[PDB]
Amino acid sequence: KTVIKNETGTISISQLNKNVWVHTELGSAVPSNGLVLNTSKGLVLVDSSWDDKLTKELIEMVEKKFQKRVTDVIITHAHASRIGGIKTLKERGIKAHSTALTAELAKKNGYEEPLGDLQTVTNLKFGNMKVETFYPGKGHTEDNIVVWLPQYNILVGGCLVKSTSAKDLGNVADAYVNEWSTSIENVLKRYRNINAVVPGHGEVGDKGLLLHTLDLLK
Ligand SMILES: [Zn+2]
Ligand SMILES: [Zn+2]
Repeated sequence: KTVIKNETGTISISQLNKNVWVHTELGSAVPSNGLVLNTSKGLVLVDSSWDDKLTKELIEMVEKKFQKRVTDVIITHAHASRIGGIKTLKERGIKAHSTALTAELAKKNGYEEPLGDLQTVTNLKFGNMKVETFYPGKGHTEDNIVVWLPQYNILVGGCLVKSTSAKDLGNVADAYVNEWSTSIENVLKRYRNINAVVPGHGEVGDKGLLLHTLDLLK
């Protein structure tokens, strides 16, 4: 349960295992989760943060702690909490992976564009760490993807998946509340044995988070 914070408390990292940490940052207090993957080829993040200021501080914190460079980031949809640090990634030579749809939504909303290199299912490998990206369909947004670590049976649900303490769906202005249930069932069908589920906001849980989200959709 190792947790490491910055001075202000606005950024922390919590270890899930030897090589996998959750990163959490507070936007102004509104927390957002992503992952830090400690691989033999460098650090890989799932999602950046709310803005360039937090993204820079997050990168500098993990580079110092883990003593390697952030080389890659997976952006799970085109909202500020996920893509807000894209300028920083691009100017530092950090590869920002996304689906084609996320990239064009980024451009549409005036953000710099991530790579658009992810397909519906993409299998990546960073050093010895295997990473699968999966587009399950529309939900929280039209473009939301989930990230699976097959060596750990860890799912990063992103904002597609609500934490136990969430009592509503959050901001639904860009959401597809009919499709969202089917998209969650697609995740449950694909990943039948889940060890941990990381929601976009709130505490890490298990498969029960996906069932909770279905309940919130009723
Ligand atoms: Zn969002
Ligand atoms: Zn969210």
